[PDB]
Amino acid sequence: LLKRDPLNSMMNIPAVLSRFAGKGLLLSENGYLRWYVASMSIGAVVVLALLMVL
Amino acid sequence: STEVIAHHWAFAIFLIVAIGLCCLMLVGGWFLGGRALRLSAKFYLVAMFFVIFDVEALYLFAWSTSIRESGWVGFVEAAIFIFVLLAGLVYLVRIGALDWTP
Amino acid sequence: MIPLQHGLILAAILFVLGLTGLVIRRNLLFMLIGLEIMINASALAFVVAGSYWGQTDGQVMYILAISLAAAEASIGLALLLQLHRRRQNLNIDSVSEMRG
Amino acid sequence: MTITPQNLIALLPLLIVGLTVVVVMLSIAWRRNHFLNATLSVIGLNAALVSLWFVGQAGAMDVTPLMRVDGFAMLYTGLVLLASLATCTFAYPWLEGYNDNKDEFYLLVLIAALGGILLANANHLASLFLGIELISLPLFGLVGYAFRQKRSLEASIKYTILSAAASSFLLFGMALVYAQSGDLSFVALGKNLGDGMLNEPLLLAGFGLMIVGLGFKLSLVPFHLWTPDVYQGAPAPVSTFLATASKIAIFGVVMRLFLYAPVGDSEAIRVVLAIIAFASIIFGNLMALSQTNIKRLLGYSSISHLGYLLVALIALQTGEMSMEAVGVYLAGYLFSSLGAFGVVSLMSSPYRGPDADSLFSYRGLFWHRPILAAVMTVMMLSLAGIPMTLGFIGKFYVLAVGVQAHLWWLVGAVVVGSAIGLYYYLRVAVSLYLHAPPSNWQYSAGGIVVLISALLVLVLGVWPQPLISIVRLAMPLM
Amino acid sequence: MEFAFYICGLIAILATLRVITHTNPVHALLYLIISLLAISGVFFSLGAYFAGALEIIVYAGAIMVLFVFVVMMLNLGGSEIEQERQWLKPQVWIGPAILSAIMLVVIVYAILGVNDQGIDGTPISAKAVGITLFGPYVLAVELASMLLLAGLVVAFHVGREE
Ligand SMILES: CCCCCCCCCCCCCCCCCC(=O)OC[C@H](COP(=O)(O)OCCN)OC(=O)CCCCCCCCCCCCCCCCC
Ligand SMILES: CCCCCCCCCCCCCCCCCCCC
Repeated sequence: LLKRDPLNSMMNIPAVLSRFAGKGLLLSENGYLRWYVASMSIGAVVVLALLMVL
Repeated sequence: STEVIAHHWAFAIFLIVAIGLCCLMLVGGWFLGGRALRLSAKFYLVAMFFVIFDVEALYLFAWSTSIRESGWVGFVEAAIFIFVLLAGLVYLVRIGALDWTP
Repeated sequence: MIPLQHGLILAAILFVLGLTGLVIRRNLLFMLIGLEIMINASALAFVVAGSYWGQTDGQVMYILAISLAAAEASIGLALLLQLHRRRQNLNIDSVSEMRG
Repeated sequence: MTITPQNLIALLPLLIVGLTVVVVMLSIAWRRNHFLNATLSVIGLNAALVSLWFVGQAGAMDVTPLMRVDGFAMLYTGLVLLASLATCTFAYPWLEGYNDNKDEFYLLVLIAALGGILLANANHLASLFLGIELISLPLFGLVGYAFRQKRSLEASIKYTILSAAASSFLLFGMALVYAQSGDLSFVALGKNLGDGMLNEPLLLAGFGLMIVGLGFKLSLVPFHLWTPDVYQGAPAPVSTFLATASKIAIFGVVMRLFLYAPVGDSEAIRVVLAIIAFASIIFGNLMALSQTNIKRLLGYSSISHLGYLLVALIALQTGEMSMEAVGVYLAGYLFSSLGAFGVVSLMSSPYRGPDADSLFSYRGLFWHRPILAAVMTVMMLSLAGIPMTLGFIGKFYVLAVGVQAHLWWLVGAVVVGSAIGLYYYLRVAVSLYLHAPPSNWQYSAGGIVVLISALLVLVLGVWPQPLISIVRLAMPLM
Repeated sequence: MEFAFYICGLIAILATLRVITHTNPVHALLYLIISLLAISGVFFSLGAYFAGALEIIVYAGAIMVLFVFVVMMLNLGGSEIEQERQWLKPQVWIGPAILSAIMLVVIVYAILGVNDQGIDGTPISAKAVGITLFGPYVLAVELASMLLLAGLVVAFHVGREE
């Protein structure tokens, strides 16, 4: 049951999550200028909303 | 006061009468009477040179109305500004950007 | 006689309209037009703020802002001409060769 | 404020760089000579760098309502001038293969250095805005200097559009701040408020829009998406300048803004910058995992390292060694990025035509370019924060500063992002040492520059006391 | 005086809204020039006489001339612009309009919570702008000349023909 070293896999889990999160974040780099402008405006909305909330 | 508001009324009347005059001139013209290559980049270059040197000219417009108040210090600053402007102009002339003939 | 918040609201409206025009238009020319609207709205806001305080710094910031507007318009239109020369179109979705 | 001749002594590097711009432009107008104009540009930059000593003899004071000169200004002027000199040195072998005009590059590098010096000495919103634009527009030219290349034209268009939008955001935010404050000086942003009324909504919104523009310029999340595309598309010396000098000058003026402003210690602004720094660290390390292109990898690296710097900036109002930490980290990151982008620039020089590739191909570099491979692996170890390198000294400073101010989320972010960085930097280094299937003194000068950067990183990693001593010596006006 | 401000501001907003939604570039630029004239009238209603003068001289008389010149040189006779009308589809513009309306709501909420004593509209002449421009703000003048030189060199290098 243990011959595949389960604790080693449990400690390899953060690398799997890091690879999946990096692949998910790389979808924002689609290379479209209009999306970059849109993301800048979205971040402006988020920053201003956070400043008004706090 | 009354003189400034009188001049404002006169200027407003001037603008509206001139605009209405041209508009009704076209209205009467349209209303009366019976009825039956490759664009070179030099034009963009000279237009952009006009834009840039017009902004530098705006700075000199601001300076020119207050020369006495700024003194010789303002004269030195404006001389540096004008020298940079003339160096840019000499550069544009010498690299052939302002030469139209081949 | 004119509230400061009214002039600032006008400038915010024009900035938001310029940003919307910059986002929703695929044509590079209308994106440059929206950029000009945004920077002119910011310059208008500086003029409003300077006229409220009675200071001359607002028109100075206007002058610097329109110097930036002139130079950025010059650079953007040169880039637009180069794109139209070497690709014969101005759709900005096609300029996406670098990604990931 | 008027200008005395001692104020002109404090104005010295700006004057020398401006006179260099004029002289180089007049020399181009005389005759297009690549070697003479490059020599004039580097002579002017060296003259400004050595005139920093005469500025230091003058003392710390204010030359204008706009400019304030002190040790802080001298330090970041020196960093900008070093980055500009390195950019010219890398640009000459790359420009030797450029069949079109070559000297406008040096003219634009000089103007961008002038903008960096203005941002170093800035004490005013007008000077901040003008320095940012004076940096940005020569970068519009330089990013697309090889506009016949498709990727370079793409990167130029993207950077021009996005930086114009960011400048509009910054300008509108400054206008709202000036509407609230009534003075554009850094020390008077929030001075009229008091007794818990610091979180005024218009002031906070203006600072938010300024933060949008600055975080575009600093490649901070979520204004980060341009960085790998622009870094990849730009010419390699342009990538060197854009990674080093622009980020250093803009972060210096942001440090001055958050140090002098009475609203810089606002809790809301601190929390917003903490969120931005956390996301910047994590995202810039996560997106560089699967990067097979060295330019995009270094772009995400820039995102993460600017996030670490932002962590050092958040603890500015609470701690006291934050300015020292930022100076040490900025020197380390300057030398690391100079070495890495210089190796990329040297292996991509000369410019082999607009219709061919501009790729680096880092695999098996040691078996034909061993010294460049050694420099590049030292740079990758330095960017990973590994000890015996100056990047570790910077990371240690950032962690000490964060621990001192109890910024525990940022400390955990630095640890996690450092581990992810370890993965991809080590992958690049072993790819350098795997197996794969010049001849002029300016290429030799570029190699000497990257080698001296590598030696500086190693020596100041095993002995960082001279750097700490010269950074603590650069105190601004308290 | 306030009537001039409100009328010119309304004209500027309406002309800008017509700019960002029009398909013909020439009509869009004409509406943009109208909006710039309206904003200049706003400047003249606030006492910033020099700002309005430069708004017509430079922004409406130099920059829009350059945009018009580029539109002429493109020879837009229906060159993949007029035929699409893709931005009028609600799936394209509804999202960004919602985002920009949220941003406008946040900015206006910030603006409405400021102390307002009103704008007196006292005319700040170009003499005062020239005094403060070549006094305290003169390094800004010299480095703005350098900025314009940078734009000149960049646009010449990019926009040649060869
Ligand atoms: C006792 C638990 C509580 C205390 C914890 C204290 C923290 C320190 C001690 C634990 C550290 C655990 C980190 C485990 C990392 C494993 C990395 C690894 O195995 O990398 C190898 C692997 C490359 O091999 P391969 O899978 O073939 O590649 C695929 C494509 N290259 O690489 C990959 O596939 C991609 C590698 C991505 C980057 C490395 C992973 C980083 C993950 C976050 C690091 C920080 C974790 C903090 C603690 C989390 C909980 C343990
Ligand atoms: C620890 C900081 C960096 C120190 C220097 C890193 C290495 C620099 C280059 C030294 C020479 C390396 C030689 C590698 C030979 C590999 C042979 C492999 C054979 C299978």
